[PDB]
Amino acid sequence: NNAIGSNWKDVRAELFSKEEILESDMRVAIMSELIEARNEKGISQKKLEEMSGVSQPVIARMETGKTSPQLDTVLKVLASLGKTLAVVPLE
Amino acid sequence: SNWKDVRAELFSKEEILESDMRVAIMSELIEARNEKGISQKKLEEMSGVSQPVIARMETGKTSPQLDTVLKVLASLGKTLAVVPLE
Amino acid sequence: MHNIYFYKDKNGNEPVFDYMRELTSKKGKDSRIKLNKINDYIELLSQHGTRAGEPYIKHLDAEIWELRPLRDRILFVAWMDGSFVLLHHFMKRTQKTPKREIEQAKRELADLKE
Amino acid sequence: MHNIYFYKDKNGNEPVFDYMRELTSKKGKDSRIKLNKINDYIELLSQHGTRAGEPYIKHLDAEIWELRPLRDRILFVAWMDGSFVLLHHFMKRTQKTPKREIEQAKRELADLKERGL
Repeated sequence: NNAIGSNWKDVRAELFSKEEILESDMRVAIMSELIEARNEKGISQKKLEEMSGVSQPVIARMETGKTSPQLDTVLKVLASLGKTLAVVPLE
Repeated sequence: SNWKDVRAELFSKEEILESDMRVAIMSELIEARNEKGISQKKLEEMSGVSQPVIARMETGKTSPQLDTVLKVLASLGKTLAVVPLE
Repeated sequence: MHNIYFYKDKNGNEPVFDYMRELTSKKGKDSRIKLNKINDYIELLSQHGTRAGEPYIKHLDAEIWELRPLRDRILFVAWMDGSFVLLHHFMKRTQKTPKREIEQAKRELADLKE
Repeated sequence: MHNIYFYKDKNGNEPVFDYMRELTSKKGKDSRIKLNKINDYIELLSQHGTRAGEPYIKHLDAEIWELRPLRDRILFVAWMDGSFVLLHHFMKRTQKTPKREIEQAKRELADLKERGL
């Protein structure tokens, strides 16, 4: 076409530090487990405040809030979604 | 007796997963201060994390922030990834 | 996995990419919070298409959608096998979507054919 | 890599743990932050052995390993391994801490002795 512009993969990299990328891929990857929960597994997030004892608002800031979670909260949550976090080699 | 077995009896899936995590960050911090030779000030240098925030990482303390944890690891060339059960 | 393209206009400037480097341009934790939130949501649109659901995406009118990071609103469209085009950007001031913004997206989807 | 066993006393009946118990009796975690402790440092063993270990895992004197940040603890390990585990914990004053508990340190290899016959 013409008035069809940059690919995102190129605009992401002109504008973000590879670590601001890495911070994000991860944010994103978490949002992504809560999306599966909602649409695929069928777990309302009120049901996951019960399975994990994390408060409903704490869970939804993983999707909507301005700041990053402390660590445990994420473990707890992923853990009922049946996932953990692992340390792996960078790239 | 055996460790795995009396871990599972004084703990179960529960806070083992926050230990297994805390222990894994301890390792990369230890393995970095020992095997590579990388100091904790030069860790503040490469990562921008307040080194107190770093030192409270290595000790159990209570859990640090997803972000802070990822810059430190980043700059030892490691990251967190999400992975399945068992 | 789903490619995304910024709409370039006639002049040719990408308006959604114009707004982003202006987020970049400035300091303040708020600049970064926004900009991070946006960088999250487009990455989530890229990997998930529209089966992201809410809160990241509402359908609006016809083939115009909104991506919804914090209070920015980014209109995109479905595109070729199968992919999306981010049209332009605006900040929610209302509980009812300004219809003004929607025609401006329709007009941009227009330009996109040719 | 590195399995970690536990030990044998009189009955057998060996206590070790109700340090690890009875903090199970108490209350949430100011009990269990006191002990999420070594679930960390023992876990930290069976991955590392000690390469590393220290800072934290220790030595004071003789034949030697192990342990924590905070109040406290233990001077513990035997050579036929990877594992070890054995004796007790009981706690203190510091920073002196002792010329007498490095013979309630050992007070030990009576343990790695003919107790490992």
